[PDB]
Amino acid sequence: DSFVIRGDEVRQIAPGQTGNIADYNYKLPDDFTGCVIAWNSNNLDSKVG
Amino acid sequence: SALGKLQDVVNQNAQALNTLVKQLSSNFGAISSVLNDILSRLDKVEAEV
Repeated sequence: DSFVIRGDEVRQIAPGQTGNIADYNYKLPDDFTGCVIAWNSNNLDSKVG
Repeated sequence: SALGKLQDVVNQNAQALNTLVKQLSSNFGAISSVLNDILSRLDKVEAEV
């Protein structure tokens, strides 16, 4: 599964979390077996103004 | 005072049941002994521990 979020919301991409990303965008199950991989992409996904 | 053998059988059972109920008040190292209190203070993965 792939998407973009702000750095402070990366903590919500984990089992049993709450907050606007975990609640309204992407919810993981509590028994999640898997890996969560993230990296800062401000050199590509970001623009002046 | 002659019936001490029978009265002590009542006393030992009352003392054992009160001890079993009093142990509901103990923390066993948890944040609180009130089970709904844990579920208010903490989110799912921390509350489960």
